This record gives sequence, structure tokens and C-alpha cells, in this order.
Amino acid sequence: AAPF
Amino acid sequence: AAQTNAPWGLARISSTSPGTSTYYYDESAGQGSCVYVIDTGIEASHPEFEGRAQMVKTYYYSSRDGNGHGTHCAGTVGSRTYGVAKKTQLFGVKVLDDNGSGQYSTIIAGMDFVASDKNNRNCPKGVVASLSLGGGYSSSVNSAAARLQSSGVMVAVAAGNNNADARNYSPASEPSVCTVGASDRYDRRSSFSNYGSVLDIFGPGTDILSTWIGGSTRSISGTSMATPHVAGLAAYLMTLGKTTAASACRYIADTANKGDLSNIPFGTVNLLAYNNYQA
Ligand SMILES: [Ca+2]
Ligand SMILES: [Ca+2]
Repeated sequence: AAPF
Repeated sequence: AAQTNAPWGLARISSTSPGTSTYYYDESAGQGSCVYVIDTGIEASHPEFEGRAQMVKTYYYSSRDGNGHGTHCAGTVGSRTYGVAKKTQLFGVKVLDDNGSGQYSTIIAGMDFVASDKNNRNCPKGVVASLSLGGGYSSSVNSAAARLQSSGVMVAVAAGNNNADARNYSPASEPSVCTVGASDRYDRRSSFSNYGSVLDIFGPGTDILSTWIGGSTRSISGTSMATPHVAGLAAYLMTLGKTTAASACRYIADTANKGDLSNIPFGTVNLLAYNNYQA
């Protein structure tokens, strides 16, 4: 994941 | 209560119309609720949090937010100036490193953590989790989000920022959580916002002022910024007794502003989060  | 010259997104979620600048809300302000912010951490020492924020878990060498994303999201949930639910308790879970990355096994561990950890906290009005993060479709990530929701937590997740169908991203694509798209101050779908049948609701997501690391503030954009508006709204409504963790996403959709947004593709809901507060 990565930040949104 | 009325907060003048509020960030536009706060004013939007207490208005039937765009273009106003005062946030109206019941003074209970989410007191007795809790929101877990599952992200890069939270700078709990920021004056804006008033001692109501704390880190409860990290998977990295530190619990410090070295990125800012998590601090910004927490501020939209519950900071005194920038937050929806100005008296909620904020709990940080650092699943993303300071570069913003997190392996899916760590994200899953953090969701299972929250499902258990809530039993160690005092949240008589209910528990919310805000997940402004994601990646490609994963059944195991979606299942973790579904378990967290099933455990009695209102789970709000960002739809993602690809201007694409959210069905191909996780945890956005998990049906049983509240999947949040982004809008701008003119009631347009944010240009980057994902869309599709899996979206439950939109919130303000373009040019959102909130807290940042180093005791600062900044404006940034994303479905990440829309999600904490909805998380904060859920906490606020739970404190008021209007809904529960299992029912809050439905309640928010039921009570939303309907038909206000432009550039909503055919088959995506046209629903904008609204607190229906009447002084
Ligand atoms: Ca309207
Ligand atoms: Ca849903």
C-alpha cells in the first residue's frame, strides 16, 4: 500500500 | 455551535449548498467516541489535538509520523480547528513507513490490531477507523477490512486517486466498508478521485487544510482527505446517538446531500456527506  | 472561517470542507459537510465558510455542529463534537487513524502515524504533540491524540501501535522503528499524511488525516477527523469531531479521541496506528509504504501483511496486522485494541479503550459512543491508504486488489486486505467492520468498527476507506474504478483497489473494493470518493469546493468530483459502484459516499478532498508535522499546517488533496471527513462525521453521529458502527455508512448515505455533484460517471452514487445539523 501507499498513502492516499 | 458555529466555527467561522472554517476550512471549506467542514463548512460543506454542514451545508445543503456549496460556497459557505461556517461549520455548524452540535457541541457534543464526538465526545466519547474514538477514531483510529491507520496511516503514517500522528504527531500527537501538535497543539491542535489538545492531548486527545495518541499513538497506540507502530510496525517500524518509531511511532513518529515522519511523513505528514497521517497527521493531516487525523487533523481532519478531530483537530480543534480543522476537524469534524472536535472532541473525539484519536488513536494512531502506523502501518505506513515514513516513505508512505506499507506491505500488505503489515496493513492487515494493523486492522486486526484495531479490532482487538478497541477492547482496551474507552469509547462508549463507538469506534471508527479511517484508512486513507491502499494498493491493488487483494482479497486478504479486503477480508481484513471486512473483519474490522464486522468486529463493530465503522470502517471508512479512501477510494483511491487514479481516476479509475475503485473495484481494482484494496481496501477500497471491500463491499462491507464505507468507500469514500473526493469532491472539490465547487461540487465537482475531484479530478483524481476513483469512482464506481463500490463507492458509498463522497467527501471534501481537494485543497483541504489540516495539521502537519512540526506543529504546522498545510493544504493537500486526495481521497485520503475525504475519508477522514466521513470518519469524523461517523464519530460525531455516533456520539449523538443517531447511528452505530454497523449502520453508520448507510445512515450517512441516507442523510447525504443528493445530486449536488458534477462529473459523477453513470453508476456511481451522487451523495455528499452531510451532518444535517439544525441549530
Ligand atoms: Ca444541495
Ligand atoms: Ca460499501
